[PDB]
Amino acid sequence: EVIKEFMRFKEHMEGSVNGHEFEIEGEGEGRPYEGTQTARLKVTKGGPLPFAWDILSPQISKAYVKHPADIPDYLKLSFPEGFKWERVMNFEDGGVVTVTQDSSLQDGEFIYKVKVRGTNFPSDGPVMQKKTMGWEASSERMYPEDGALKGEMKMRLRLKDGGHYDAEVKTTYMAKKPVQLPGAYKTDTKLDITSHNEDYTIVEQYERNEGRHSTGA
Repeated sequence: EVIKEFMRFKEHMEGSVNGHEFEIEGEGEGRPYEGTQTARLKVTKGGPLPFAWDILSPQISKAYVKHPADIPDYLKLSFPEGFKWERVMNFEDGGVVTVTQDSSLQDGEFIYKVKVRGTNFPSDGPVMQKKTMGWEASSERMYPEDGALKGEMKMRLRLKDGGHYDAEVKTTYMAKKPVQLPGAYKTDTKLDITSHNEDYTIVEQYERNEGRHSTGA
C-alpha cells in the first residue's frame, strides 16, 4: 500500500489572473482515509497577489477524501502513478478560472503540479479588489462519465458583506490507469484559510472532505 494513514504533499503552481503572473509553492500533510489535511503556501513569484487568495484556494488535493468502504476511492486507487484533472469555474460577474493539474507520488509524498488561468475578472470586482472572505461548505456531485470521474458543484464565496459571490464549477478527474470508477455520490468539502498573515503572501489552509452516498442527491 503506497498510501499511508499519514501522507505529505508538495505543490508547485503557476498561473496568471487578468495577466498578472505568479508562482506558489506549498508543502502539506493530512490523513488520506480520515478526509483531512493542512498546508503552508507561499507566493514565490508575483507577490503580493493583485487579487483575492480565495479564487486560488480550491485549486491548491483529492487523494485525502474519506470514503466509505463500498464506494470505490478511484483517486487513491490511481497511485502510485496518479491522476490529472481539468477544471472550469464560471463566476457570476464573468470571471472564469481554468485549471489543469497533475498529481503523482514520489519519495513517499504526493506531488501536485498546477496551472491556473483567471481571466475576465472586473477591475472593480470582489476578486480584484480583494473583498472576499472564504468559501462556504459545498458538496460536489461525483459521477462517472465517458470513462472519467466528473464533479460538479455550486461554490459560494462569502463577501465582506453578508451575501455571496457565486461560481458554477465542473471538473474532470482522470486516473492515469483505468481503476474502478465509483457510481455517483457526494463529496462534502469545507476549506478554511487558517492563517494569513503575510501579505496573503504566506497562507495556511485546512480542508475536510468526505465521500457519502446520496439520497437523493
